[PDB]
Amino acid sequence: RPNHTIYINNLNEKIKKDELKKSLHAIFSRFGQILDILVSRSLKMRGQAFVIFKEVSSATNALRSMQGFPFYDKPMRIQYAKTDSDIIAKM
RNA sequence: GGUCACGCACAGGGCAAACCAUUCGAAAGAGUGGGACGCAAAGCCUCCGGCCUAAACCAUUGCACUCCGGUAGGUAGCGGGGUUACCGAUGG
Ligand SMILES: [Mg+2]
Ligand SMILES: [Mg+2]
Ligand SMILES: [Mg+2]
Repeated sequence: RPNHTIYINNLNEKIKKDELKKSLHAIFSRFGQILDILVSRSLKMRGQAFVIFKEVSSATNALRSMQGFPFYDKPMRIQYAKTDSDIIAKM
């Protein structure tokens, strides 16, 4: 169940990619070092974000701390990622 | 000479990237002036593919790590295709 990556759902789609990453970064750095923040404004990936943490305990901490946090008008819907990939476990 | 091509020239020359100033645009970018990296159509046209933008509207609650909604705008100096044209190697 737990993961290095957290899947943030239900984001304000009107925000630019530039600012969205920057804001999420300013929000989620409180919990540990972030490897990357993936954000895409494609039809399939709109209103979604992946924060990849250095540590899983950091991810668990951020999820449990900021569930339903009012963020650009809307509460974030955080849940662990299904699979991590990137540069986590070999791939 | 005309036509279809061709660019190893000749001659008249033409256009003008980056950058800068300025204007319009939400942006990509375009216009004008300066300026030349290049260009045998770097004249012109978004019909076909690519790539860039995303303010508005419509749709989407979507689990990605190749990249991708509609819509609209841009690139003709990203290809293709359409169309117009100067010179003419005893030129093919
Ligand atoms: Mg960080
Ligand atoms: Mg000029
Ligand atoms: Mg045009």
